[PDB]
Amino acid sequence: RAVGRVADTVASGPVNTEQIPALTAVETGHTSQVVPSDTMQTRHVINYHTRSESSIENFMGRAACVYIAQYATEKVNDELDRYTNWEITTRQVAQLRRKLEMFTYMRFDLEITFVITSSQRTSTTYASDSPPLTHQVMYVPPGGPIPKSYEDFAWQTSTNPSVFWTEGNAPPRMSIPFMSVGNAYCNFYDGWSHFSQSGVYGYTTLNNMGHLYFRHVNKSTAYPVNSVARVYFKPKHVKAWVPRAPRLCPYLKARNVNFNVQGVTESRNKITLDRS
Amino acid sequence: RAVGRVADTVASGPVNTEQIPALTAVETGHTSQVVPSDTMQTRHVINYHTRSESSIENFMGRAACVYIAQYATEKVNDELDRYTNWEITTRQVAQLRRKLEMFTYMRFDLEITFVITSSQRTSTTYASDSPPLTHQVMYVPPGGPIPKSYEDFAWQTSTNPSVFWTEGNAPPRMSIPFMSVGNAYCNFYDGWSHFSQSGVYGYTTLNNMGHLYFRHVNKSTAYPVNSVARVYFKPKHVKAWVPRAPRLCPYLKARNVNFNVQGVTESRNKITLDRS
Amino acid sequence: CNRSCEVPTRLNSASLKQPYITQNYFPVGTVVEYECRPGYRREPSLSPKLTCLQNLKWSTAVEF
Amino acid sequence: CKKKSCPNPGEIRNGQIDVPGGILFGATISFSCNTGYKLFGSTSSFCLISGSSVQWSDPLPECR
Amino acid sequence: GLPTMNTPGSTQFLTSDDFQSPSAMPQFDVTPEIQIPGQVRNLMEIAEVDSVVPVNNTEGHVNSMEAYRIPVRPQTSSGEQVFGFQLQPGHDSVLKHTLLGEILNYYANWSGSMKLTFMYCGAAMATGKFLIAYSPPGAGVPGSRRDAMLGTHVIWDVGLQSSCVLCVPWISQTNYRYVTSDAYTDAGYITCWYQTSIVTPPDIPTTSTILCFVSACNDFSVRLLRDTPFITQQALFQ
Amino acid sequence: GLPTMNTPGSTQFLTSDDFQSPSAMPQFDVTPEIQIPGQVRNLMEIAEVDSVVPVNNTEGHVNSMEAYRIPVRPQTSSGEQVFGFQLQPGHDSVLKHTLLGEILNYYANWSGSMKLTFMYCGAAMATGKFLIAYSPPGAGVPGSRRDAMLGTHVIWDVGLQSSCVLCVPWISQTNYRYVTSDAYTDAGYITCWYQTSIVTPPDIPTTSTILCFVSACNDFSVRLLRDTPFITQQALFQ
Amino acid sequence: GLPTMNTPGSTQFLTSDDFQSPSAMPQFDVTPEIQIPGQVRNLMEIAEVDSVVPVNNTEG
Amino acid sequence: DRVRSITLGNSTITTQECANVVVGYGVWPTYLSDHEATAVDQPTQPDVATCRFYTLESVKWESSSAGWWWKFPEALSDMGLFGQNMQYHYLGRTGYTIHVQCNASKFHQGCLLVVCVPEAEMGAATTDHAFNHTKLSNIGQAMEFSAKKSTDQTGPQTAVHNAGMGVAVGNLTIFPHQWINLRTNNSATIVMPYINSVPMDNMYRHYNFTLMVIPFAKLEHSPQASTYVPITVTVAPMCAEYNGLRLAGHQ
Amino acid sequence: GAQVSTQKTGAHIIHYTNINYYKDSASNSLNRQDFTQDPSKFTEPVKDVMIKTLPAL
Amino acid sequence: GAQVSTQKTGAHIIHYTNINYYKDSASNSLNRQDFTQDPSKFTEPVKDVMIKTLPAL
Ligand SMILES: CCCCCCCCCCCCC/C=C/[C@H](O)[C@H](N)CO
Ligand SMILES: CCCCCCCCCCCCC/C=C/[C@H](O)[C@H](N)CO
Repeated sequence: RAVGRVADTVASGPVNTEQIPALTAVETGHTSQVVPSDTMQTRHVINYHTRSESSIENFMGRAACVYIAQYATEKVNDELDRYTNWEITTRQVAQLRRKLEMFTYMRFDLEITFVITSSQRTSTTYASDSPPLTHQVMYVPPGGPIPKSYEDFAWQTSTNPSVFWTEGNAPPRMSIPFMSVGNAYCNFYDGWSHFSQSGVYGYTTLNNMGHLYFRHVNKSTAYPVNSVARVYFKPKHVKAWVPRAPRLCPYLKARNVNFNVQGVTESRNKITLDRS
Repeated sequence: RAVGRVADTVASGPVNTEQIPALTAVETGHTSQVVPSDTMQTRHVINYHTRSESSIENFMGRAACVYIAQYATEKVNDELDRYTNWEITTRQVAQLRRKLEMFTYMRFDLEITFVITSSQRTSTTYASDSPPLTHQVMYVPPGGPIPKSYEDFAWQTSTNPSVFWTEGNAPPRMSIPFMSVGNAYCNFYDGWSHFSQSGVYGYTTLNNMGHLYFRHVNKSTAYPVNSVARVYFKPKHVKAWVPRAPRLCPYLKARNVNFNVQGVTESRNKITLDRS
Repeated sequence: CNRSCEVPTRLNSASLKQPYITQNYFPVGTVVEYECRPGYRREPSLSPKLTCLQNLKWSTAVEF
Repeated sequence: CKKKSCPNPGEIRNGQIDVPGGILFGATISFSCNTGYKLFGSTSSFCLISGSSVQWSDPLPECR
Repeated sequence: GLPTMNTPGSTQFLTSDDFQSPSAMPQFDVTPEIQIPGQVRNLMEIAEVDSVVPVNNTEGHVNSMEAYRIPVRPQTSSGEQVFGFQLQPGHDSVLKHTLLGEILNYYANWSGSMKLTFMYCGAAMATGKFLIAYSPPGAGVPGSRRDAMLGTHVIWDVGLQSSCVLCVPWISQTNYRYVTSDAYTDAGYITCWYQTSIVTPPDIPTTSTILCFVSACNDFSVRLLRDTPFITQQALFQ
Repeated sequence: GLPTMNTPGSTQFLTSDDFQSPSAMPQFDVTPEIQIPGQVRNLMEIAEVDSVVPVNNTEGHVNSMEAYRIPVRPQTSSGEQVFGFQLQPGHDSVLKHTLLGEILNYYANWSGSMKLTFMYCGAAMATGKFLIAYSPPGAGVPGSRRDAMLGTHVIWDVGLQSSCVLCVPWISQTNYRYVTSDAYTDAGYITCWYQTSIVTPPDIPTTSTILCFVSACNDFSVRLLRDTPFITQQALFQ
Repeated sequence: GLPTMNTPGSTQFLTSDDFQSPSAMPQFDVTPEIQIPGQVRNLMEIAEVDSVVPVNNTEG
Repeated sequence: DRVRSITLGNSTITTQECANVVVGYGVWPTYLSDHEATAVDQPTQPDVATCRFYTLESVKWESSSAGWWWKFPEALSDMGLFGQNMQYHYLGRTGYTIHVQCNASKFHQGCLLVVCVPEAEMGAATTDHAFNHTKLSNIGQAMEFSAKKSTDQTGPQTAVHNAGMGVAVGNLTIFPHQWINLRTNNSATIVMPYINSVPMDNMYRHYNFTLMVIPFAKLEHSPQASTYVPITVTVAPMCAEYNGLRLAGHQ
Repeated sequence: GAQVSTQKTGAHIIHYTNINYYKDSASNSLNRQDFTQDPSKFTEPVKDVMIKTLPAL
Repeated sequence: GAQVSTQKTGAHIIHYTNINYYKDSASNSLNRQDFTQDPSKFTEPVKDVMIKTLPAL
């Protein structure tokens, strides 16, 4: 049979024998391998069912949003500055974070897509003729010189990779290799950061992947416009090791694994059933 | 001769024989195979006429609209919300529905096209500078988490397929495999939904293909704009089984086969004709 | 009450009979009957009647 | 909080109970009788709140 | 990169093209096929199958089963007309709403000959003879049996075999004829005349019934897809 | 240059495509792999592994370890019901939150049979017999042991081997069944009845515990990826 | 995808070019040709044929 | 010749004016192979105990008649071990042999269309009203089309010129059919294989097909002739097998 | 792996080229070139064969 | 240097073509066609083998 093709059921007959395929011991920590043709009479069906949609490349290989980066053209505060930043971490959304905490160690190549959607800010009037705005996305490695403000010559992208995008076109895409220093992306790091067992606890000390700085290249606009940059990670060529139990309780913090307690499942009213 | 090439008429002569190709019996339920050269004298013509435009791939293989999805940028009601939905069914238009109820069981791969046309809502004034709006079309499978509102993190497309589209470009296209759980798309299901012969009657219980959620990615507009999203299904690699009689009376409901009665055909004044 | 259908469709070879032509309130499940213009003749195979559906839309009006 | 289950509708002797939307709160069911049978009671039922628990709005027909 | 240049026709949505398009569920395992009986590979397979034609439409008989019933009775003078209609298998009121009518109305051209299979549904002791005639559209409608015997005709004798197939041939100056009729491609007239009479023994009722089925031969062909003028709508269905 | 023409589908972002894209760190030397133990190449490898199912959810026992404990005790009349739940391994409250529940809820279809492995966690001198039954969804819930002995069943005898595997087979008219339950693809009911009783020597407590594990066989398969309705959020995490 | 770059001349309608273009009736069966007499394959075939010239135009 | 004899189970049927046998869409009924099957259990296959000619009740051909429709297998639900294997099993897959028989005389006239329509989904009489499950198909009595349109509140549409489904009634001749023409024919027999998109399905919530008989040319005779001609249906399953034995249904 | 097949031309340079790009089979073009037909299931669904020249009864 | 492999089609013209353009390996397409699996690390992580028919104790 081909690869990824599930096994079929062989024929069976009415047995009366000293072989017990149904009796086992869970105390050995061994899951049973009972075919349905062991405990009853089955025919010979042929299963053409493939296990294609279960592999880690077919499972993780769908693009999921990880951040909503907001910036503007006229600074009103430091949450809506002329530029912005994003410390690179995949633990800020709730959908992709659960897919990556199903395995302990992963090793995946990435490809990043930005869906940047400007929208006009509310004001007294709105009538203006605006050229199509241009966005710059610079990736500062861990330790590089961050831009303290707009109109700063740290945005020169002398060695850091930077993408540019004039509005109306296709979204930008770039691919990223396996950027760790170990041999796998540790999703969980049960330990401290300093050697005297102190500092910060958990996977915060291992996530050192840099920053990601967004800005408008166009200098002015007659009436200001608030842009929204959404980042779409998608893993590929992925390996995964040591599967975890999937997380029950919903998240609280983007660096901790802090959680409230809840029940294991939804409660019914009685253990049995009643209908004739 | 080549495939799909209709047969030609052989030569014939003035017969006087005990062979009767014209007399038959319809009581046997057998359509006659009388060549025109059986009941008269014909020449030997050669027919080059191909049957190309009659095959199910050439017949069904033209894109037909199935829905008109309306949504806006400022909510006024729940029919023109900030988002919308569409329970996926091909029984809401009258043109493609009749082409699919000509066969009982079909098995076709699909390819979907969206023609999304925004149009400015009426107001006191209209002068504004608007960035090109971006649309998101998410396909929720049967059983997934639907977005209760805009600005909800169910739109994160963590695993569901989603397309994005900045206005001005070509329309989006994606292809869909044979998505059923049986072995054919049952257009007609003469039966009930529950085992005690109750519930809902007909093909409503078998159409479980999900939803399709549309929204504007751009957060605001200075003066609101009503978009119209039209969905264009087109079957391909199609098989068709057990042909039905084509439907006479026009439809009423998008889930029932309810209908008013009418005559079989248009009425004339007399059965014969009169002219010398 | 309070959810009325719109006016019935403008058919080029049909018109509304009295008293359906003057009123503008049609609930769901109401019926309207069609006599036609003084150039046309009734086709016997069809029924010249339209109903309001649940979603405030008239039924499919074929030419009568 | 999740929805409250109404009591089970049981069975109409010589009739048909349509439950197309479960028996939770706000769910609507329907009744009908067999061939040559008379329906004494309402055709459709609804689950509304009565104080603290959920009950059906009307009892079941016989049928007759 | 590679130097390209966009021809006219880019970024368009032609409603009747074919192009590859990226799948939304990649590596999806479709369910295995089974051998369902009754596969249609061609719309001409359905159009070669008989269907009873409602010849008796007059008048208001379409709202009953009296539409399909062509009545015959014992006559006083031979040579009278049983029925008659034009041969327009997509536009004439007799033939446009049958199984050869609903498939042909999806198209715009049609070629090839047809059949017209009859069936005497009278008593087993009755006896008749009929003359079914198809006349090409030159000289107009045949007025009597003497005018209709000159064209194509078939003398049907009613016996133990209770059916007779007039195969209306293909005589035309054009390779195709239009479905919705234009006067350039008019196709003819189909009549049927009392060849002798109906002769019955006593204690048998007078009014009988003849059923008429239409089909296509093995040289039929259709062309130029369009949309049928039979199923209309105003608003979407909900 | 080369004459091209853009098909429909250009300049779009399909969320589930695959395309080459230019790397942002070219000629980057990734770190060499090592043989870490415990590689997962497939999500069905995890779904073939046992996990104890919280059958005793009633009522408010989910906030303790009494959820997993199915209690058994010496009876006064045989044929009584131990536990019972519907067989919906992605939607039923017993089975949707286990290790076969959290992986199956990421999908929309599922095929293949399953297992239900038991474990008597009572005293070593006690003795019982049980009848675990899976009934297909035709006639409703089995009312007593006489109604449940007619379907699929396995008589588990408690001895030195302290486990018994009821392998719930795959009986369906459809090749796949939906995860979130629709009435077209309902899958059945799992019951368990006192076959004889629990018989104990003196000086042993009455209330015992049976642990129930669920797994998949080697013919399980899932399809049609979606997002789980278990982890929700309102705002971004900071 | 494949890296391309548009030359000058894209998205234009040159009135005298030749380019393939997607058909609107696919798998259409055109009608078979017949041998009609008098085929013209060239406009110079007509220009090699005589024609009487109006030399006496004067006047009116 | 014009004589044929069918023998299924312990019961046989002889005809002497028989036109032919219409074997569905060209398929003889067979068993489920090892590569089309889905259910992993072992099926029970009763050969003689089920596959035999169960005769229904004979309906009367009035002169003002319209037509009748049966709905299978639910019209065979209280006959023999068919109606007992249908209760104790979730699935079920079978083909049929339907023998409609009607003799009058050589002095009667009339013509029936005898058709087997796969999945004849029927429209409501009064719309926005779900009709009853016994106004479609009672267990043994057939059903009857009306002569005119129906105005019932919870029934199907029984105008016979629209065939119930909403199509033209003369266009039913693609479904495998015959005719009973009292001039020549006497009995019509159709061998219908198992037609469904799934290999096996439930037997109670799904009527796999629908046997409609419709008088096209009506029954007319002399007043001194026999004023009662009956129409009997004699349907036999073929190649039946069932799967998933549980307790008796069907709730 | 290129595929070269026959174009659709009339009956009294005639080729085309198809490269499948995507890895699935739902992402193919339409199969517009299958003209096989078998209408004897609907025209002749009988058990005993009936020759068109012999009487059917 | 072209690569021609098998498309994903159902089981009762079936090829595709992949040209890697960029010089790296992070710039490849997804590897959607690896269906190898070995679940005996999680189902049978035992030291002494246990036959399913013999008693485990
Ligand atoms: C021109 C812009 C290029 C942007 C380059 C950014 C590439 C860096 C992305 C790092 C990829 C790994 C992301 C981290 C995953 C972690 O291992 C786990 N989520 C642990 O939290
Ligand atoms: C990114 C958006 C992708 C959208 C994916 C939608 C694909 C689902 C479409 C289902 C295809 C079959 C449609 C149903 C046809 C039925 O069998 C008949 N019409 C019965 O009503």
